[PDB]
Amino acid sequence: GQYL
Amino acid sequence: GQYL
Amino acid sequence: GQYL
Amino acid sequence: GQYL
Amino acid sequence: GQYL
Amino acid sequence: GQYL
Amino acid sequence: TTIVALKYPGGVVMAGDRRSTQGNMISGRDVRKVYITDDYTATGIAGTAAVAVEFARLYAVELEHYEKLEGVPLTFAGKINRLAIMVRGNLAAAMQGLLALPLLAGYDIHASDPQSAGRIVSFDAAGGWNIEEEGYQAVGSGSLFAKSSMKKLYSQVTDGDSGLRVAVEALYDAADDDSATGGPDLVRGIFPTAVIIDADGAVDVPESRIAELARAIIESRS
Amino acid sequence: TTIVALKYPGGVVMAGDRRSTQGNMISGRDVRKVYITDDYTATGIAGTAAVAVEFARLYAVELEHYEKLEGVPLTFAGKINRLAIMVRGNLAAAMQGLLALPLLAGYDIHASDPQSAGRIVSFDAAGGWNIEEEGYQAVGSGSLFAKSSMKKLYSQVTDGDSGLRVAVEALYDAADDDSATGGPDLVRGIFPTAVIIDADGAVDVPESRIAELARAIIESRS
Amino acid sequence: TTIVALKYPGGVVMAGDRRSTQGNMISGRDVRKVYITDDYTATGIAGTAAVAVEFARLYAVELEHYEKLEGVPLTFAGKINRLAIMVRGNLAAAMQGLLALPLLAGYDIHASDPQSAGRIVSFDAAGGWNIEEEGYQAVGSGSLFAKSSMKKLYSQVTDGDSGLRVAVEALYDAADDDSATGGPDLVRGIFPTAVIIDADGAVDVPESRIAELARAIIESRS
Amino acid sequence: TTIVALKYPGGVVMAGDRRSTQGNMISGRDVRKVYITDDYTATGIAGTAAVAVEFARLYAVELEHYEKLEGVPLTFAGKINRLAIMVRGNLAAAMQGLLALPLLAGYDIHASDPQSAGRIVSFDAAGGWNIEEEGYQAVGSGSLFAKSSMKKLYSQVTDGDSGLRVAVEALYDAADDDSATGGPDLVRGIFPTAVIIDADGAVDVPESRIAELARAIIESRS
Amino acid sequence: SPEQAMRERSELARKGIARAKSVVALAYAGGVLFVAENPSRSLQKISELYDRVGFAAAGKFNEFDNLRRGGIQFADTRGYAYDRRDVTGRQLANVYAQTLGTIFTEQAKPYEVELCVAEVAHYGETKRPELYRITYDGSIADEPHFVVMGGTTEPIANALKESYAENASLTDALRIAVAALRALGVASLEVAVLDANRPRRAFRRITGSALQALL
Amino acid sequence: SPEQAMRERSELARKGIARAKSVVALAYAGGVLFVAENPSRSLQKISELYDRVGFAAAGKFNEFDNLRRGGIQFADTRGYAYDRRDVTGRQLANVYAQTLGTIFTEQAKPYEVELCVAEVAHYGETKRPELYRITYDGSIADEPHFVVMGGTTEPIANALKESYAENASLTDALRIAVAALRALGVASLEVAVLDANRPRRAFRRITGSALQALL
Amino acid sequence: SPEQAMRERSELARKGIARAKSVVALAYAGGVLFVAENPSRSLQKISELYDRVGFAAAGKFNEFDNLRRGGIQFADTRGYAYDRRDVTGRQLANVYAQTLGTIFTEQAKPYEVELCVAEVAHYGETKRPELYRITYDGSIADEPHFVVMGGTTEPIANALKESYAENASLTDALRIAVAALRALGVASLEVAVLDANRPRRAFRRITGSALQALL
Amino acid sequence: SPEQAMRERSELARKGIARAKSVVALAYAGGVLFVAENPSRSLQKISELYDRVGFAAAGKFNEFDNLRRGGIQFADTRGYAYDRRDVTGRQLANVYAQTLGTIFTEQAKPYEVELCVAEVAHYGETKRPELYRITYDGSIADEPHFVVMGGTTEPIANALKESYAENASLTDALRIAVAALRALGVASLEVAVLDANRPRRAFRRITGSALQALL
Amino acid sequence: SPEQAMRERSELARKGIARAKSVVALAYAGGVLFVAENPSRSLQKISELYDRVGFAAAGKFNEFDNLRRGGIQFADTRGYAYDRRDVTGRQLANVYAQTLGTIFTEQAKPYEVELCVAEVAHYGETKRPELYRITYDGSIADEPHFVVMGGTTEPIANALKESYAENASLTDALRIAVAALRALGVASLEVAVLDANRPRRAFRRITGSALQALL
Repeated sequence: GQYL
Repeated sequence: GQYL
Repeated sequence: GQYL
Repeated sequence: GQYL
Repeated sequence: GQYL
Repeated sequence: GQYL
Repeated sequence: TTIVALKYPGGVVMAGDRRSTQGNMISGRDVRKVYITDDYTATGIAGTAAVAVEFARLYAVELEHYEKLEGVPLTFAGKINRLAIMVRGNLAAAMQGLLALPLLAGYDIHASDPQSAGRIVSFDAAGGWNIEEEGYQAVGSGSLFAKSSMKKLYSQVTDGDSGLRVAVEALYDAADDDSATGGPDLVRGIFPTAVIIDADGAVDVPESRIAELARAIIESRS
Repeated sequence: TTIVALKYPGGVVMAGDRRSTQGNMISGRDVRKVYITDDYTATGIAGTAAVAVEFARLYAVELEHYEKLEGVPLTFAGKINRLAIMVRGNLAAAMQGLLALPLLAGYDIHASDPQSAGRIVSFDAAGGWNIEEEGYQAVGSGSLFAKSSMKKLYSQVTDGDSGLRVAVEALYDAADDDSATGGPDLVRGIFPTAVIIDADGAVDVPESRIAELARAIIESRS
Repeated sequence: TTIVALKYPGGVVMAGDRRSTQGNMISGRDVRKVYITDDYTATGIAGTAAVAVEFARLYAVELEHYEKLEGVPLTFAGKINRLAIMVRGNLAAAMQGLLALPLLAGYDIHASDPQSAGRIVSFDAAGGWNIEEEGYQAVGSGSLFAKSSMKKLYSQVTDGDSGLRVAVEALYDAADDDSATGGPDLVRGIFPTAVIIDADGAVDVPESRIAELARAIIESRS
Repeated sequence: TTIVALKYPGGVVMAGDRRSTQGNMISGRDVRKVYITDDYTATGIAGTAAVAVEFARLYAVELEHYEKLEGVPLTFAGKINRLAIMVRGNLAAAMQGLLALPLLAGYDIHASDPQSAGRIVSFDAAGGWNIEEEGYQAVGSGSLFAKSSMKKLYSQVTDGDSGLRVAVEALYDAADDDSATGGPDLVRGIFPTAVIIDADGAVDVPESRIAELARAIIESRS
Repeated sequence: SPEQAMRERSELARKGIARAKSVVALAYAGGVLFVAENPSRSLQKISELYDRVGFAAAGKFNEFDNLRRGGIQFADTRGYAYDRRDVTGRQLANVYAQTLGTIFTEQAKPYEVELCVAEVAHYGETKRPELYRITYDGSIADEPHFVVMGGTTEPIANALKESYAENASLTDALRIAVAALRALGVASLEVAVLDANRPRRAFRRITGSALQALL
Repeated sequence: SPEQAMRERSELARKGIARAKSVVALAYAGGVLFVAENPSRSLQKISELYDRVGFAAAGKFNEFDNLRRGGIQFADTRGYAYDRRDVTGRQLANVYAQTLGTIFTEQAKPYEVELCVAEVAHYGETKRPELYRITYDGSIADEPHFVVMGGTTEPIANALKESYAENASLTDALRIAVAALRALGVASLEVAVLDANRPRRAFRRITGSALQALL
Repeated sequence: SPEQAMRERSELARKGIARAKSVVALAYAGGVLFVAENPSRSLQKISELYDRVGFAAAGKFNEFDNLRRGGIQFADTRGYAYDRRDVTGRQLANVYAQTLGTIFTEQAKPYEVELCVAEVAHYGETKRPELYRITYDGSIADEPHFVVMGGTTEPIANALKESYAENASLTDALRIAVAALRALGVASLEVAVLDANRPRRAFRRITGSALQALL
Repeated sequence: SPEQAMRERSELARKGIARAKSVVALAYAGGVLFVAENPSRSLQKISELYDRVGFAAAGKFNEFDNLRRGGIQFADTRGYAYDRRDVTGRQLANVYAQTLGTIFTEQAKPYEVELCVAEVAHYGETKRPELYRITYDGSIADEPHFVVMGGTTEPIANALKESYAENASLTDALRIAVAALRALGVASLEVAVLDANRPRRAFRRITGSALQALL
Repeated sequence: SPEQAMRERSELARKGIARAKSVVALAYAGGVLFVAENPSRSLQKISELYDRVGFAAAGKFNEFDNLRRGGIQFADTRGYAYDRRDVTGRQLANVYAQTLGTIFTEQAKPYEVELCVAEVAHYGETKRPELYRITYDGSIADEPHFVVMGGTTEPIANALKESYAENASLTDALRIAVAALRALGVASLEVAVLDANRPRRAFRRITGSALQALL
């Protein structure tokens, strides 16, 4: 999952 | 159990 | 434990 | 089991 | 940490 | 596995 | 029955009669149909008395529950919303004769001008609500005679006592015109219930003052 | 009641009266039936006023909900679709009696031609919709008289102000022809609500302009 | 309303009127009741206009959905089956007045003979379908008159243009016989819409050619 | 609409007309009400055309489904039971007007006598089935007239061709007696459809043989 | 390892089978004969599966009683659903194999039972009876002469293979069968028959004085 | 280790499939031919999926029988939903791949089976018939020449490759197939055909004196 | 160990938090400023929770997007049920705290997201804007001046502590915010405002050319 | 061990509440006085349970907040079902004890929190105000004089013990409570009262200017 | 440790993706261009998601096939619910990211796929194509120029990076794409285009003689  |  |  |  |  |  | 509500300069007044009948024969002569909803709110419901009492209880409970849930009372618009929700829910049962028409008044502590903080809100059968701008309103069987007299008597409204006298006069006239609405019971000492709402809050009118006003009106029309 | 909406070079205007009745008695006198749905759409609903208020609230809620969920407002076919969905949802209740007829106007920001961005969509009992091409439309009981008048009064539609005068004249004519629709009350200083939508968005009309336009039209009819 | 189809050598053409009414009152004058259902099929529905619109939208929806999901268009009979399924499912709505009866034409791209790849299938109230073998079909209120005239006029069918002319003639005749059907408007410049399907697909007819045909036919009738 | 079936020495044949109407208007002229249910069984259904087609498709689907699942075709009685189940499942639809009366004929391959292997079963409204021992059976509006004609002409039944002739004659007579049944249209060259079932299976009859037989019958009656 | 659990379950069911009486099914001139060494008069490891379809089971009693009841239910459901003749013991064997493999895989404890079914031709029709053997894991086996079941399979199996006589007489088949099983008295022994000569239902239990006379 | 767990599951599937008889599928001139060594006479491993779609699989009999029934019911439902011609073997092929990968992942006991799909063009249509080989872990193979199922597929695939003749005749393809699978008797072998020449139902079984005469 | 389990859960949450970009919100003169370094020109981590209620998040985009959508649904439900003005961001903060504690205790994998909740007074109404800082586990904090999210919090937090001036204009607040956040060019930045000077919808996004001019 | 698991659960709980603020409920002449260590402002550790029934908990916030909502809704339901006066604090104490024992038994991470409830006699009624101390495990204690919650309980509890005087005045009781709690500032503290002389609703929060003047 | 299992799942994911067939998507002058080196004439790793919304992914065919079908259903539902234009590929990318994160966190065997979606402006509309790459864990990234899926992404990625020319023609884009991808034959390659010049449906597959002519 993306953090940005 | 019963085998008969 | 409530014992009274 | 059975493979026939 | 939420103790208030 | 199937990869296309 | 007939239940009224006038906005005196400084708040609002709420009052209603004490008569309950089943057809032409009387069941109640001292029925309190005016319920102080909360600190700054008071309503009365016209129609089936049982349904009215049930609704008063339920709606006060709902407000109290929300208050404790949130630590803050609802907005007047929110209270109107919940009342209309209840009314529309009732609509189906009311279709079978279980009709109950509330009338809601309240003092808006969040108003810019404390002088015009009173809030009078009327409702239809469908549940649609309306805020009154004529400053007066009535519900019940004789509501027509009431609001008609209120039209002519609203000019004399200057103080809280002014609105009290006007309201009790209008209720008396409606009872004079409607059999289903009860007049002041001189022989029994029973008189319509009235409650006042202001910056201090909603408080009930002492019956002594009510009897004084009723005697004055009767003597004037004597 | 009767609620009207006509386009003009550079935008659209929506307007409606203030009268509410229950049969022949007058239940409402200052009813606001025009609501700014969003920055570029406003709707007016004819029929049961309660249902109209509920639909306006719910529809604005759905619009804002989708917008904030998606970070982008619905497209014109999208909001038409949702409104038709709601109307079809009322079909059972409309048959039951809980009947309401909306009317939607919108300014098309995505339109290639800025001048022709006004969008008027009419709706039937079945929930189906139509985009108006005559440049004008109305709903309500006296909507026939209004549409007949604006038929002959679309020859001078040239700007916002001309459309304002024409629409208020049509509302006056329908009121002259419909008892259920309220005329401009000089005695109470109450006048039909109107809203302007342009490239700058939907804006309420100040009461003063409506009042002076009504005065001019009445004097002309005098 | 009345909407017609007919096979011509090399393809099929689909056309319908533009009038929508409420009772004997006129509501719409430019109603598009023919919709290009896919590259090779188009349809028109007779009955409730709103129901027709939503059926068209929905059915094209399942067509596109199946196409994307399976990567292949449905066979003609499969589309017939799906359309029959949905119309049969609408029996409960149709009985209560929500009637909408479609008519589907399409170019069977898999036909052995290119010259006879057009297919006209009509639908009953029960949803039962029939592939038309007379080479022409119509739906709508005046469909009787249109089919009756087209019986005579089918002899003159030779190509796309002949089919165009005869179809618009039949529509004009039905309008001449049916009040509910709107004829061509030389005043408003509104004319019945037509779509042509062939080996190259379904294409809308430019309104210019429709107007030419209408003027020629009217002058012939003059 | 009327469908007949007759056993002949060595097999069975069943046939039906091609006319479909909506009341008194002629809705169809080439309706194939004959369906090869499987290799040694075929059926035709009288009543609602849509329901008939639906039942034909569903029953054939069920039969093929069982055949593939079990690798063995159902017994004739089993097919009777399944079709009766299907009929009884449509009792509510029939009571609201979705009537459909199927007639089942088939070649009992497991019969001891190959000559008497043909099997004809008639159904009632309740779904009850009966193996017809008179050697002929029919369904439809004009079914009574066909029954009467078959009573007279069954004496001449000796082979498949004789059965063909007598059956088409009976269909002609029923059409001559009942308006709802379509006669052999020499103008359009449309004729009732028939399928022959015997030891090799169920075989459709060529239209040329049908036309020649019909011409012979008409000339005889001339 | 899943294989560990599977194999341990396998020899578990196998050894449960081993500690069971011996039951035999054999096709003869008039159909199929069923013989079991059941001491209990109340208990019956043999029943009828359908009018021409018989039931033979051995192993844990209640388990194969459940199987018998479920199969009878399904068979009746199908016979009413389509037709009496539409029921074939092959279908029943397929159903039994499906449920048996199911429970063998998913159930925490399998069924240490073996199943056999015999189907006889309808009345008035000629066809060799068919014998289907279904073990705990659902392994279906078609044995065209006889089926043995339970306990020491090898000696009795060899005895029948060496001794098998086609179209054996009812009494002759009985005598050879009891000889094989001894590899006892009328009591403690269960005998039933599928009789192809029967009009509709072929099953019949030949027990007691009739069995004694046959012996 | 989930890696080792999945490796063990896959090897178990390989073991189960390998311990199965060989089934051969090939597209000849007149359609597609299926031959399966079948010692059983009641059990079938080659069935029809649809009018122009046939079934072939190897593995545990109950497993792929249930899979066959599911595929057949879905195909029937789809054909009823839209059309007889709207169904293609590719569709149910993807469906089978989906369900096989599904059961391989979620189910603790995998189905150690190997399935193939063959279909033919409709009557009066010219088209090279398409072959689809689907593995236990949803591994589909579109083999353009010949499909080999069960057991040591290597020698049979080799012999079939060395003797694959495209558009071979019925008898010639039969001879090639039998020679390859040998690398037996009229019995113990199951053979059926998807015949393009068939008007609607392309599938046809070959058995009895027919099969005898064709070999 | 449950203690070990809780420790590792907190550690994974906090490492997911640290391995994320930074966003800071501050209460300025016109309301609440939202300033973030978010190159994603299409994914937005700040949204209008309600007319005077805004949103910000730091963590996995899908996680807090789901939380944002759920909170928006609840907020709309509350507003329609009672009133627009009856809705307070404190309610939303409590709801999110409940949900986050729930997901932390029951879920196998919690959401490693930290959030900020900002609310502004109504139009024509004076009030200190309210900031609510809620953690992964449900710890809610009220920040009188500013809220700092993402990555290495200490440098930018200290810088703001030494650079924040109450009653900051849009320009002054944004200059201070970007100066602190450097502890980047106009592009790859995401910024929006809660403007109490808005009549109803306080939220507003400033982007592109106007944004560049403001820098 | 299950005993080991339970003792570690108890240790978890005691570390939680021990590492938390302190709140006190003290019965006095006018009713019961409530003082909480709340540096937060939006968060309210104290609330009203019913017209004469009060709420005071100590632990992680959202747990006792969710419990508070549940008790209040049940109290409202009970009052509507029968009557306002039928609501007794003992009812709520029993209900909370039941649900807390439930969650302690069932929940993997129990709500670590300690709660007390106070009830004051109806208006125009004399009765010794009732205090109930309920622990996380579910053990309820009735204290006749004062209740002290959370944190370093021993010093503050002892100090109040010397300093507690029955029927203390509002100002006297508040100053005594402040002295006991010091074992801080006018702010950061939650003050509310169950006031017996109130007609219906005994509860009242005393904060800010009123609290400042009283301090 | 849960970290062990999670990193094991990630390693399994990108090992499945590494041993997966490589597909690439390019935004060119006429819109978006897709190339997949698919030997299978039937299988399609690329599809149309909507009128101007395209599909492309690599990994296990059933996995991303299911994802494609669900996303197509969702897009259709959205279009019917509001409007055709209301379907934006950004929404679909968010939906795919959330569902893939769900699969990663809760579903036992995570999908070893990585997804792409492309969007062109409507017909008669000007806008750069929007490219979104979606990872197995659910991570979403936006590519301004090109996206590369499957196998060893580094060589072909660097090749396109060095050889990219923005606004390349259809022919030039396909030539450079195939040149980088080779790091093949006209067959075994599937290509499709999101043609913005299409009136309604931007998608268009290119196969056969045209595919030869361009290559």
